[PDB]
Parts: sequence; structure tokens; C-alpha cells
Amino acid sequence: VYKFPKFSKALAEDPSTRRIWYGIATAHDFESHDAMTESKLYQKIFASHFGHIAIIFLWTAGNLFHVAWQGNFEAWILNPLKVRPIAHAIWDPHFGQAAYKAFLKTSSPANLALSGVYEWWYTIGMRTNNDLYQGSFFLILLSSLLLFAGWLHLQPSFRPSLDWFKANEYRLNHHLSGLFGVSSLAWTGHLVHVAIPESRGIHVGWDNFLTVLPHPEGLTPFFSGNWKAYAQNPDTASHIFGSGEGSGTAILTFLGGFHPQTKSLWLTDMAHHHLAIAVLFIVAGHMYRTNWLIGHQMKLILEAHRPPGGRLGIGHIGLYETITNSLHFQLGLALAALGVATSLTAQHMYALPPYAFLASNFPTQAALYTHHQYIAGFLMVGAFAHGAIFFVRDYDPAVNTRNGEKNVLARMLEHKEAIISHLSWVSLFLGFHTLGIYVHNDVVVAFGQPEKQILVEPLFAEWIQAASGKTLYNFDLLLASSNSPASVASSQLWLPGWLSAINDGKNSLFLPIGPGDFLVHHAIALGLHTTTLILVKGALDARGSKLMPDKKDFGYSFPCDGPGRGGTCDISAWDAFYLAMFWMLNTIGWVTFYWHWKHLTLWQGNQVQFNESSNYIMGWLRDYLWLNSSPLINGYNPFGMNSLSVWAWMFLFGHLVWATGFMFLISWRGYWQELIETIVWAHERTPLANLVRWKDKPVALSIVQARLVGLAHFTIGYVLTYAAFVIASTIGKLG
Amino acid sequence: ESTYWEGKAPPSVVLGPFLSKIPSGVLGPASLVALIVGSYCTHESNIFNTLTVDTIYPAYVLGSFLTPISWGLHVAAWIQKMNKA
Amino acid sequence: MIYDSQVYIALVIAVVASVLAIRLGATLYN
Amino acid sequence: AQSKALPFLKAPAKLDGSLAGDFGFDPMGISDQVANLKYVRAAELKHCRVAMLGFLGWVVQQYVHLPGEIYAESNPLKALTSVPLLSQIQIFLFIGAIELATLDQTYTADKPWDLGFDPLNFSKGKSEQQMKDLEVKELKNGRVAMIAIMGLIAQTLYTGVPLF
Amino acid sequence: GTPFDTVSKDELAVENKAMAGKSVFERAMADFNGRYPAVAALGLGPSAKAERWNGRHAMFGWIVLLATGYAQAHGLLPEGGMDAKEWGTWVIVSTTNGEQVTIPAARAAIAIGHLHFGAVGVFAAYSKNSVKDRLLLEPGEKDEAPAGLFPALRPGLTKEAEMLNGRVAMLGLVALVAVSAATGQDILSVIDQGLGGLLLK
Amino acid sequence: SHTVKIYDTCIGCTQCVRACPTDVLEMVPWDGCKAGQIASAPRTEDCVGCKRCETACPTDFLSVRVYLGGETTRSLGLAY
Amino acid sequence: HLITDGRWSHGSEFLLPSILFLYISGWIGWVGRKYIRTVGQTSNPTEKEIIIDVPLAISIMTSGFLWPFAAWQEFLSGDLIASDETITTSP
Ligand code: CLA
Ligand code: CLA
Ligand code: CLA
Ligand SMILES: CC(/C=C/C=C(C)/C=C/[C@@]12O[C@]1(C)C[C@@H](O)CC2(C)C)=C\C=C\C=C(C)\C=C\C=C(C)\C=C\[C@@]12O[C@]1(C)C[C@@H](O)CC2(C)C
Ligand SMILES: CC(/C=C/C=C(C)/C=C/[C@@]12O[C@]1(C)C[C@@H](O)CC2(C)C)=C\C=C\C=C(C)\C=C\C=C(C)\C=C\[C@@]12O[C@]1(C)C[C@@H](O)CC2(C)C
Ligand SMILES: CC(/C=C/C=C(C)/C=C/[C@@]12O[C@]1(C)C[C@@H](O)CC2(C)C)=C\C=C\C=C(C)\C=C\C=C(C)\C=C\[C@@]12O[C@]1(C)C[C@@H](O)CC2(C)C
Ligand SMILES: CC1=C(/C=C/C(C)=C/C=C/C(C)=C/C=C/C=C(C)/C=C/C=C(C)/C=C/C2=C(C)CCCC2(C)C)C(C)(C)CCC1
Ligand code: SF4
Repeated sequence: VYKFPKFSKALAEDPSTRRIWYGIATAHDFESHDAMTESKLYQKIFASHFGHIAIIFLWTAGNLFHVAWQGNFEAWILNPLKVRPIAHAIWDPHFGQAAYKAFLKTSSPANLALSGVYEWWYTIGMRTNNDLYQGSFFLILLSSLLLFAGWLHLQPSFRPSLDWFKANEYRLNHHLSGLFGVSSLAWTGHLVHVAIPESRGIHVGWDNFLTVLPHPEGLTPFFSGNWKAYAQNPDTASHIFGSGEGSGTAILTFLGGFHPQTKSLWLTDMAHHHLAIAVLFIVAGHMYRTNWLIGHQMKLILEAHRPPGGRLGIGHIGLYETITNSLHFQLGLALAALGVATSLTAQHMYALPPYAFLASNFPTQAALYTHHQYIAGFLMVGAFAHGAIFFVRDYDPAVNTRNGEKNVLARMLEHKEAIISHLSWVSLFLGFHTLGIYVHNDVVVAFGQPEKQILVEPLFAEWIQAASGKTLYNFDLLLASSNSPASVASSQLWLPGWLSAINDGKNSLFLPIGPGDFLVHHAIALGLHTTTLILVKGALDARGSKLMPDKKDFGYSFPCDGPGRGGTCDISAWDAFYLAMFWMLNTIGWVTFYWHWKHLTLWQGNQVQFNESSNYIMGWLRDYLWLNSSPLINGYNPFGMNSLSVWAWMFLFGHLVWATGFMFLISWRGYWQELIETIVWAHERTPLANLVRWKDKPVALSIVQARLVGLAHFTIGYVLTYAAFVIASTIGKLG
Repeated sequence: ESTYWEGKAPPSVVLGPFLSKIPSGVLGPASLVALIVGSYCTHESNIFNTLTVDTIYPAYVLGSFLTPISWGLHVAAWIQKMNKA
Repeated sequence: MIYDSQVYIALVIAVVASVLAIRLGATLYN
Repeated sequence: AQSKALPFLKAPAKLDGSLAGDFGFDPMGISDQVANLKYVRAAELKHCRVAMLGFLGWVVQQYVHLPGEIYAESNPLKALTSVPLLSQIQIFLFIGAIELATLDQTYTADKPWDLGFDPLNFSKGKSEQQMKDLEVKELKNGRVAMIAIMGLIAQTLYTGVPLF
Repeated sequence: GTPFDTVSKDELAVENKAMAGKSVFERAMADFNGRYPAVAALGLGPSAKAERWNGRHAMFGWIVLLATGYAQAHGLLPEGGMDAKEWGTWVIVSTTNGEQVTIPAARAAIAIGHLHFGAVGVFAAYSKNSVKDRLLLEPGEKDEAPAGLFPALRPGLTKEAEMLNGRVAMLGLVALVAVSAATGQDILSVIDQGLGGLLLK
Repeated sequence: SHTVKIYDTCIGCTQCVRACPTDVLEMVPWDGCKAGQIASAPRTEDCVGCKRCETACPTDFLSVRVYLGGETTRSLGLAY
Repeated sequence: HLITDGRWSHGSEFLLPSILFLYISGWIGWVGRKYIRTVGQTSNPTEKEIIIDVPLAISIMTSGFLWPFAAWQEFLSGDLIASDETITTSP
């Protein structure tokens, strides 16, 4: 009953099971630990970062090793459009003979790989199960490096100080230039040297790379300035990927669009992209000042940025010390940027597939988009939660105020009511009218008169599609016109490739849109606005409100303030995160439902099914869920089973976890404490069991813990059931 | 130091210890010349003549970079003029 | 197909990475 | 000014006096980040010793070989692959056995480079000035060897001629 | 970089004078015990108790390897594979083309024998109050003192004799595995070569 | 044990003391209000955190404030 | 399909219904606000909200046809917006 929460003496003195539960959930909140200083905080965070990167590299190495050992990578190379990639083998003693037979792939039961790693590794120039093994070996070596570094930087003479940790200019210069630019430069080097010849049949391994010229002229044009030579003779339109037939000699080109065979971006396009990004980031990494008297001091930049007329208060004067001294502000900024970035990855890796033969891998396309959108929602909610935490525990009004006037951040708490009221107005506006149009379509179609539907053509979005060259909406605007200056400017660089790809019905590049797209985009906007409303309200109201003008004195996460003053359930800022998680899950569900139904109709060919039935709710319920759930639920029946049996089991498992979350959310404490007391009496008053007694007094889960557990069940069930549905439906419908 | 300002124009220290000492009568015309040169270089590399692999012309490219710069030069020119410089 | 030697040495190297992990874990304290 | 190697720069604060071989050569100011010069000196001396041994092995393998056939490769970089993995793993295990105790030793001691290796007692009876002179000799020779062994590796990777 | 100190003066390493002399074995033992208590106090790790137990197991296993070689040579060690219909799909190793290669029956029998011995060990582990030599160290008990480079030359059924023989057997197993890995033959093939041919005859 | 603080906005109306179910609060002499009394929290080890004390507080934003903290068998209301 | 980009050619699909709704909803909001502000200066403002003063309610409701003009005659006089008597939370 002691010594487990070593970091908290208050918990270690708890005589109940709450100590164990809270010991887990407070282990990473280093700022709240006993005998805590800032130096130890930054050093522990640094070591934890090292361990985390080691974990990531070990996970990647495991994926590589299991593809190399139990996969069919080599067979998939020779026939990427017919051979289904294998993730890893299965050894489960609970299998019957039927399950073994159904999951049997080649030599052993195995799982199909939906991560798209086969296409990614094939694109970057891997052709052998020994190339994957080398990658796994190297990644385990890197993990060992990172673990050694993490141990080393906790040693006495190697523990960095607060000044080093808060040295913003040095870290920015190095991160930008070194990390981004130099990693892009090295990736361009690999892309060219290995990937470009490997796509043309020439093997460039760790033996013949110092003697195989990536370009026939060989670094002469680069120093000579004749950089056009690297773009001459690109890959033809009859080039077979991985073979020298119809190949070229160029290494950096503009082509635009996709490879005619793999239906993916040109490797020479991506090498040029990464070279340009490398140059730009290396240049941008010299901005801030270091030991050589030139550069920028960001404190001065922030302080000097006050509009002269005066509408942002005193400007950004106090922001430097605010961000530097707070790890939650930086964490929130990083999480918001990462969420936007992974939303970008999801939205671009389906419209512009970058890996060979990934466009025809429909289950992996759906899985990748869903995975990245869910990660995006999680990251955004985390960014807002950490902003709220910064408000609660790191924000100092004195730093952000100069002689009564407030800086740009402190002024966000002055018109907080205006911000929240207008977020509420936008949410109500969008919800009222999107639901009104959807229900109008529902009722009108149900009454057998679909012509009375309200169908709004998304002209604004179709205008953008025409601006990028789509000649489908008869707009003749910028790139849909051959005479506009936008078209004449790039008529010789990348329009022929771009136009040939955007004006193609088999791509996902700028999918044609209609009224259903309009309505679902408005639903998405409503979801985004409502999630933002909840999170922003929790962040701004974190330090106090009218119901609790001292909420900052109770911390970020507390159960309530009691039944007084009318009742104060879910009044903390943590509860705002807890409520906004449901809205994030709902919004990501809407986004992924829209994407998956649109792409299922596109792949099956019945795009008229979406364009007609997507305007009313029953259309969704009947033609997406009810229609495509048939293959999934018949993964096992009283007659047999298929390789989709695991997905049906996961479907039911997700439903069960969802409803257990419903348990933990609807039923609150107090009802579970008295029942536990009855159980305690029963155990204490029964023979043959009195010999065994608990060391920690069994008590009901706390209010905040119960909310967390219900949210965890809700989210896990949500994710599992939707993953099972999307994967099984795609597999069982599209062969 | 103290780049923070509340008057009509920021102090000349915000321009760095290279632009803080340029007379406004030098920065102004220099900014206008740089803007004109950059606009002409952009309109000669593109717009008037369509771009091609064989026609990149580092002068026009480097030139075009004077347009973004021009913005900074005339901002500094105004700052110097308002600070009696 | 990878050999027994390839898998065995990868397992041995994985063990070394495990001993480095507990050293980091124990250094981050109980 | 205070740098002897770069007579024009002033050396950094941590480059002074003791720690023989101190010629004020730290233009990039790397010593400003390390808490002390103990670990960096240990690493420099380990590199110096390994590079001396590497240069000696390069030349000897160029001219002298073991009686067996597996050691008949003249090119050291080609011998890196021709030699059986058993010999190389034995060498690596020996080095790691030497390295783990010194791993415990280096991160905490005042003289991490002092491994107590003096079987012939070349330092017993030597005065402080003579000991410092010996340390300077070792550091010089090691730096020259490091440059030389890197040059040999580069010229073998670029021309295939392992020597001259 | 220059206007500040990367490492604070208050956080600096101090040389541990408590390990002066203290040959690498003593230093390693002390470092392990200080760094990992509650597993060192149990006798686990680089400890004399663990060394003695592992030596006993290595000697018994040299006996077991000899017995296995004899059984393989003398027509024992049942033939074929396990019945998947009888023992489920967990005994299936691979399916090449329409035939299920299962775990060899000989491997199953050897695993059952090893299970017998391991069960005996587990009983002795959870029988601490009735066994002569316990598996772990009692709280308070102190680990027998390391024997050193060469244990005392005391012939017979002595602690030093068992210690020396356990070290020899463990080194023999290490050498056997090293020879098998380096040369590439089976473990039993290496034992057969190292016995002239008198085992697999 | 939870933390209970009393603030000088106390008007000495005694409603907090007579609402405490575990005898944590008591009325002590004072000279900052008409009643000449102020609430005190000398037995916070018995505080259970039910916050009945501040449900009976008539002052604007409370004069008795309960800050939940470390848990104890007394503060958890455990009869077992 | 409805063309709601703003062009007057398809103006009867969205724009004219938009104007009609804006008029009606502004009428409703104006009469509600006027009733709230009118019974807010009586002895029992809360009583007149559950028990509507039907005479005054009818008087105000039929006066909402000038809500666009009334709104841009009360905003000019500063009677439409409160300034600093509005309450704010602690931060
Ligand atoms: C060149 C030198 C260099 C390099 C390579 C690094 C590299 C790193 N440092 Mg680091 N650091 C440096 C110098 C350097 N540092 C210096 C000088 C200091 C002292 C001032 C620090 C102080 C420091 C601290 C205190 C910490 C790090 C950490 C890290 C790691 C970050 C985690 C990671 O793996 O990210 C990998 C990231 C990438 C490979 C790139 C990310 C790609 C992004 C997401 C895509 C963005 C593209 C685009 C913009 C998207 C938007 C679209 C656009 C249209 C807008 C990383 C390994 C952290 C860590 O984990 O420590 C172990 C940490 O806590 N460093
Ligand atoms: C790199 C990103 C990052 C980082 C560094 C942190 C770091 C931190 N967060 Mg944070 N957070 C993040 C992302 C991040 N978070 C995101 C994305 C969200 C939104 C979901 C949040 C939401 C959040 C909240 C709401 C809170 C924190 C808190 C904290 C602090 C303490 C964490 C703690 O106690 O962990 C405790 C760890 C756990 C309780 C483990 C939970 C594990 C979950 C339930 C998943 C495990 C189930 C698993 C999937 C099983 C699968 C089931 C199977 C059947 C399939 C710490 C500073 C807390 C704090 O006090 O901050 C000051 C706090 O209240 N964060
Ligand atoms: C009739 C008077 C009236 C007026 C002028 C307003 C005006 C406003 N409300 Mg509002 N509101 C009202 C009644 C009114 N409301 C009522 C009765 C409710 C309870 C359901 C709300 C609930 C409400 C919420 C939840 C929100 C607003 C918001 C707003 C603002 C933006 C407009 C909006 O979103 O409409 C919202 C309108 C509704 C949700 C529907 C109102 C219900 C009916 C139609 C109004 C009642 C008519 C009344 C009985 C007429 C009697 C008068 C007669 C006796 C003479 C704006 C200041 C939003 C805001 O703060 O943005 C700045 C916001 O988030 N209001
Ligand atoms: C090996 C060496 C010193 C070895 C000393 C040892 C082991 C001493 C060990 C001991 O003292 C201790 C530690 C402790 C004592 O109690 C015991 C002993 C055992 C006695 C120095 C080498 C020092 C080696 C040096 C300085 C080498 C310099 C090399 C140069 C300049 C080469 C240049 C070229 O190779 C290139 C670059 C390119 C080629 O093509 C052309 C040429 C010209 C050939
Ligand atoms: C070689 C070895 C350890 C070598 C350790 C070394 C060099 C350590 C060196 C260092 O510490 C120093 C000096 C100083 C430190 O600062 C640094 C390092 C470098 C760390 C252990 C072998 C250890 C070998 C062991 C433990 C062998 C155990 C064998 C057993 C138990 C037998 C099992 C069987 O009987 C069964 C169970 C069933 C039968 O069928 C099969 C068999 C296998 C026969
Ligand atoms: C001790 C041993 C076996 C002991 C067995 C015992 C006690 C059995 C006891 C029994 O009660 C049981 C358990 C069960 C009963 O039913 C049977 C009996 C019999 C009653 C095997 C050692 C086996 C020991 C072996 C195989 C040793 C191999 C050593 C090698 C190869 C050494 C090589 C080197 O020496 C060189 C060549 C050069 C050096 O410089 C380097 C190195 C590498 C050190
Ligand atoms: C709470 C809080 C927080 C947080 C916050 C957040 C989380 C936010 C988010 C945010 C976000 C998330 C934002 C976003 C943004 C975005 C943007 C801003 C965008 C932009 C874009 C653009 C501008 C584009 C443009 C264009 C176009 C459109 C076309 C193409 C081309 C171009 C480029 C021109 C913090 C921590 C900080 C602090 C405290 C408070
Ligand atoms: S919680 Fe409020 S009421 Fe319950 S005891 Fe402590 S003070 Fe008295």
C-alpha cells in the first residue's frame, strides 16, 4: 500500500485501490510530482523523448523484420496488382481446422498487410527480403543508440541545464536547417542514388553505390550550373516500374500528375521536391541569432510587433517569456501543427498517391485515410487540452500585461464571451440548417417525390476544381482555359502531366462533387465548429467563470465544485476535453464515412448511388452501412467462416466496448460505492474466504477516473468497430 | 534595445545595425528601384515569356527575389523617415 | 527466405537493445 | 591571441594550461557546451590510440600476412569482407569486454583516459615534465594517425590503391 | 553555446573512490547490487547462488544431451509428427502444398521430459522450507562469497568441487554452442565429433 | 485529508457549522463582522469533502472553501 | 439543383427566400427584444414573461414591420448595444 506512487506521497498514503488507479494516470504528469524542480523536469522529459524515439524505431524494425520473414514481399514485387501483401504469420492455439484453412496464405496462416508498407518500401527501392532485414538491423542499432543517449543524458556530467533547454534560437536553427533541410537532402540523395535506378532496373546497393553514377554526366552539371541536364530524358509513358524498359536518365524533373503504370507520383518529381525543400529549409535555418553576431533575437521580433493604430493591445511583448517558461504552450502548438500535418497527409495521400500500385490497394487506402484522420482528431484535441492546461497552471497575467494594457494573448480572455458566443452561434446555425436540409430530403424522398429535394450545387468548391484545370463544370476559369496567364506560364513545365491527371475519371485527384458533397462538407464544418467551441470554451473558462470564479485554484482536472449553486457537474477544463472527445470522434466518423462511401462508389463504379442517396440520411444508413455491412457480418455464420471472421469478431468487440463505455458514462459513482460496500460485507462475513483479505480497501472509481474509463471504452470501441467495418466492407465488396 | 514601441513609428533599432544607419533618402529610391527590377525580372522570366527548362536565367530568379525584398526596404525607408533619418 | 543465422543475430541484437532499455528504464528511476 | 594553433583567435575559456596538447584549437567553441574536458579528452585519446593501431595494421597487412589463406587479402577494405565473420566477431567481443568496464569508468572518473595500462612501466620514475611530454607525444602522433587513417580509407574507397 | 552553461555546475560527476582496487568482478558485482537492489537481495543476477544453480543445471544438461544423443542413435526417439487432428492446429508448423507439416513427435517427447524436470524444479522453488538448498536468498541471508578465478582445490563432494564442475560444464556448453554456430553443424553432431564417434554409433 | 479555508467575507451566520456532517467546522470569536464570530476548520482530518458547508454559505462567492486533496479512510467515508 | 453562388439569374432559389426569411426573423427578434426591454422597466419584470401582457405584446408585434428601420435608428442613437454594465467572469 506504499512505495508504488514513488512520485506522490499523497497517493502512497491512500488506503484504498484508488492509489493504484491514480498511480498509473499521474505517472507522466512530472510537474505534479513530489520534490520536483524544473531542471529535473526537462531532463526527465529529454530522456523520455529518447526512449520514445527508440520505441518508434523498434516498432518500424519489427514491421520490417516481419515482412522480411513471414511476408510475401518478393512475390509481390513480380505481381503487385494480384498478389495481396502479407503482414505477419499467425500462430493461435485456439484456431480450428476451418480457421487455419481460411487464414492460410502460402505456408502458414497470415494477416494481409493494410499498412501499405509493401508499396512504400517498393517505391523507395527495396526488392529483396534481405533489404528489409538490413533495414530492421539498422533500425535496432538506431534504437540502441537512442536508448544509450537517453541513459547518458541522465548522468551527472551530461545532464543539460535549463538555459540549454530554453535556448530557442539554437534549437530552431538546428531543427529547421539540420533536421528538416539536411534530412530532406539525405532523402534526395537516397531517392536519386538508390530509388531512381531501382525503378529503372539498375540495382544500387551498399556495394556498388560509390561506382554507379546516379546520372551519366555525374555531378558535372551541378558544379557547372547546367542544372537542366538532370531533367533531360525523363521516364517515358511506357516505362515499366522496376524495369529498364522505357526508362530514362533524368533524376530531377517537373512532370506533374502520375506515373502511367503505377498511377503514382514520379520518383524524379519527389526527388526534385525534396531537394527544393532541403534548400529552402537549410536557408531558413540561418534566421535566428547564435554565437556569431548575426541572426534574429525572437524576443525583439515579438516585442516590436504591435500595430501602431492599436488593435492587438500592446502586441506580443510578453509572449516570449510566456512560451519559453511553459511546456504546455509549446506542446499545444506542436500538437496543433502535427494534427494539421497529418490531416494534410490523409487528404493528399489519397488524391496524390505517392507510392507505386498503392492506388489499386483499396483496403489499404481506406485504412490509411481513416488512421491518419483519427490521429489528426486526437492530436487536435490534445493541442486544445494542453492549451487549457497552460491556462490553468502556466499562464501568468502579470507577464502578459504592461501598465494595465494586455498583450495579444491576455486579450483573448477579455472577449472570451464574444468568442464563445460566436462559436455557439456558428455551431447552432450549421447544425440547424444542415439537419433541416437533411431531414427535408429524408421526408421528401420518403414520400416518393425526390424532385422536391433541396440540392445545392457546391459551386464554390467546383470553382476551385476548375481553377486547377478540371474541365468538368464548364467554368473556363484559370487552368480550364488555355489562354489564361496561369496556363501559358506553366504550359511547358507541369500542366501536361497535371491536366492529364486531374481530368481523369479513374483518379481520386479532385473527385467530382455534387449536392451530397455540399451537405456532408457542411456537416463536417458543423462538427469542426462544435469541437472547437467545446475546446475553446474549456480553455478560456479554465481559469474561472461565473459559476466558479476560482477554478484555477482547483487545477486542470477536478471532479466538480459540489451540488451547490445549482449544481457543478463537469465544470473543470478536463471535462471540456472529455466532452469534446465525443464530438471529435463524431466529426472524424462523419469525415471517414464520407470518404469511404465516396471511394466505395468510385471503385465499384456506381458513383450514381452516392450522388443520389447521399443527400438524405436514410440514403446513408441504407446504402453505406446496411449495404456494405453484409460481407462483414458474414465472416462466420452457422454454416462456415471466411478470412473476414476476425473482422466480424472485432466488430462485435467494438460494439461491446462501446456499450461498456455507456455503462461507465451513464451510471455515476455513489451507486457503485454502496454496492462495493455490500460486496465488502459479504467477503468479510463468509467462512473459508475470511482467510484472504485485501491490503487496499476496495472503493469505487473516482468521478474523473470513471469519466476517463468511459471515454476510453467509448473511443476504443468506436475505433475498433469502424476499422473492422471499413476493412471488411472494402475487402468483401471489391474482391 | 527595447524594440517595443507605442508611438507613431518604431525606433530605428528594429531595422538592425545595418539598416539603422541608412538615410531614408537612400532606402526609399533603393526600395523603388528594387521593386521595379524585381517586377520586371518576374515578368521577363514568366508572363511575357513562358518558362521552359532551357530558360531559367538566375538573374531573373535572383532578381525576382528583390520583389519580396523591396517590401522590406521600403518598410525600413518609412521607419527611417519617421525617425528623422 | 532469411536464414537461421540472420534471425538469430537479429534476436541477439534485440536482446542488447533490451538491456539498454532497462538501463534507461531504471535510470528514469522506480 | 591565446590560441597557438590559430594565433589570431582567442581560445575558449576551458582551453588553458593543463591537459597537455592544449594548443587553443577550438574555433567552433565545442568545449563551451561540455561540462568538463575529461570526456572529450577520453574520446580523443581513444580515437588516437585506435587510429595508431589502425595505421600500423594497414601498413603491416599491406606487407605482412598470417600463414593462413583467409588472411591473404592485401586490401584492408577487401579483407574486411574476405576475413571470416568468426575472427571479426572475436575481435569485437574482445573489444566489448575491454569496453564495458571502461564504460563504467569513463563517465565518472577524473581521468577517464587513464586505463591503468602500463605493463612495461614506461611511466614509473618519470617526472611530471617528462610525463606531460609523453602525453603530448601521444596526442600528436594520434592526431596525425587519425588524419592518416582517414586518408587511407578515403584513397582506398576512391582509387582502390590501399597505400601510396 | 556561449552566453550560458549547457551543464550546471551543481550537476557534475564525482569519481567513486569506494571502488579503488576492486578487480572488475568485484566492481561489477558491487555495481549490479547497488544499482539493482531487491533482485540482488534475492540472489538473482551475477551472484554465487545463481552461478551454483546454473552450474548444477549445466552439468545435468550435459547428461541430458548425452542421453538425447544415445536415444537418437539407438532407435529410440519416436518417428513422424504429431497428429493435428488429435492435438489441434497449434501443432501444425507449415502447409507446403496440401500437406500439413507438424511438430515432430520426437520434439514433443523431449519437451515432455524437459517439462518433467522443469516441474521438479518449480516444486523445489515453491518448497523452500523443505529443501536443503533454496533457489533464492532469504531476506538477511548473504550471498556466498565468490569463489574467484580458481576455486579451492578440494576434491570430493565439496562446495568447491561442485562449483568448479558447474563452471566447467557451463563453459563447455558455451564452447559447444560457439562451435556449432561457427562451423554450422548440429549440436549433437558437434558432440559426436567431440566424442570421436562413440555417441552416434 | 482535504483542505478547508475560511475567508474574511464570513458573516458568522453559522450555517456552515450546523451543516457539517463530520464536525469539522466550528464558530470562534472574531471582530470582523456584526455577529462577532467567524467559522474555523480545526478538525479537517474528519473532513469528508461532501461540500455541504459551502452549499449553506450565503456570502457571494463563499467564505468557506473546500479543496480536495489526499484521501484517507476518514475522508473517503469508508465504514470498512 | 440550386444555384446559390449569388447570381440574380437563379435569384428565386436562394436569394429571394433569403430576403424573406431575414425580414421575418428580424421581425420576430425585434418584437421579442422590444417586449423584453419594455416589461424590463416595470415593477415585476419576471411575472410579465410567464404571463404575457397580451395588449402590449400585440402592440409590439405589429410594430415589427419597420425592424430594419428601427434597428438602424437605435444603433445610431447608441441604444442598441450595452458598453460596460455587462458582467464578465473573473479572468
Ligand atoms: C542538426 C542538429 C540537430 C538535429 C538533427 C536534432 C534532431 C532532433 N532533436 Mg534536437 N537539438 C539541437 C540540434 C539538433 N536536433 C540543438 C542544437 C539543441 C539545443 C538548442 C537541441 C535540443 C533538443 C531538445 C531539447 C529536444 C530535441 C529533440 C530532437 C528530436 C526530435 C524528435 C524527432 O525524432 O523528430 C523527428 C522529426 C523529423 C524527422 C521531421 C519531422 C517532419 C515534419 C513533421 C513535417 C513537416 C513538413 C511540413 C512543414 C508540414 C506542413 C505543411 C506545409 C504546407 C505548412 C530530433 C531527433 C527532442 C527529442 O526527442 O529528444 C530526444 C527534444 O526533446 N532537441
Ligand atoms: C506528444 C503528445 C502528448 C504529450 C507529450 C502529452 C503529455 C501529457 N499529457 Mg496529454 N494529450 C495528448 C498528447 C500528449 N500528452 C493528446 C493527443 C490528448 C487528447 C486525447 C491529450 C489529453 C490529455 C489530458 C486530458 C490530460 C493530459 C495530461 C498530460 C500530462 C500527464 C500525462 C499522464 O498522466 O498520462 C497518464 C496516462 C494514462 C492515463 C494512460 C492512458 C492510456 C489510454 C487509456 C490508452 C490505453 C488503452 C489502449 C489503447 C488499449 C487498447 C485496447 C485493446 C482492446 C485494443 C503530460 C504532460 C494530463 C495532465 O494533467 O496534464 C497536465 C491530463 O489531464 N493530456
Ligand atoms: C425572441 C428574442 C430573442 C432574440 C432577439 C435573440 C437574439 C439572439 N440570440 Mg437567442 N434565444 C432566445 C430568444 C431570443 N434570442 C430564446 C427564447 C432562447 C432559448 C431557446 C434563445 C437561445 C439562444 C442560444 C442558445 C443562443 C442564442 C443566440 C442569440 C444571438 C444570435 C442569434 C441566434 O443564434 O439566434 C438564436 C435563436 C434561437 C436558438 C431560437 C430562439 C427561439 C425563439 C424563436 C425565440 C423566442 C420568441 C419569443 C417567444 C417571442 C416572444 C415575444 C412576444 C411576447 C412579443 C442573438 C443575440 C446565440 C448567441 O449567443 O450568439 C451571439 C446562441 O448561442 N440564443
Ligand atoms: C603505432 C603507434 C604507437 C604505438 C605504441 C604502442 C602500441 C605502445 C604501447 C605501450 O606504451 C604503452 C601504451 C604502455 C607501455 O607500458 C606498454 C607498451 C605496449 C609499450 C603510433 C603510430 C603513429 C602513426 C602515425 C603518426 C602515422 C602517420 C601516418 C602518415 C603521416 C601517413 C601518411 C600516408 O598514409 C597516407 C596519409 C596516404 C598514403 O598513401 C601515403 C602515406 C604518406 C603513407
Ligand atoms: C560465458 C558467460 C558469461 C561471460 C561474462 C563475461 C565475459 C563478463 C564480463 C564482464 O563482467 C566483466 C568481466 C566486467 C564487467 O564490468 C564487464 C563485463 C564485460 C560485462 C556466461 C555463460 C553462461 C552459460 C550458462 C548460464 C549455461 C547454462 C546452461 C544450462 C542452465 C543448461 C541447460 C540444459 O540442461 C538443460 C536445462 C536441458 C538440456 O536438454 C539442455 C541444456 C542446455 C544442456
Ligand atoms: C562437468 C560436466 C558434467 C557433469 C555431470 C554431472 C556432475 C552429472 C551428475 C549425475 O547426477 C546426474 C546429474 C544424473 C545422474 O543420473 C548421472 C550422474 C552422473 C550421477 C560436464 C563438463 C563439460 C565440460 C566441457 C565440455 C568443457 C569444454 C571446454 C573446452 C572446449 C575448453 C576450451 C578451452 O580450453 C581450451 C581448449 C583453450 C583455452 O585457452 C580456452 C578454452 C576455450 C577455455
Ligand atoms: C487553446 C490555446 C492554444 C492552442 C490553440 C490551438 C490548438 C489552435 C489551433 C489552431 C489551428 C489549427 C489553426 C489553423 C490554422 C490554419 C491556417 C491559418 C491555414 C492557412 C492556410 C492558408 C493561408 C492557405 C492559403 C492558400 C490557399 C487557400 C490556396 C493554396 C495556396 C495558399 C497557400 C495561398 C495554445 C496552446 C496555442 C496556447 C493557449 C491557448
Ligand atoms: S466537507 Fe464541507 S461539510 Fe463535509 S465536513 Fe468538510 S467542511 Fe464540513
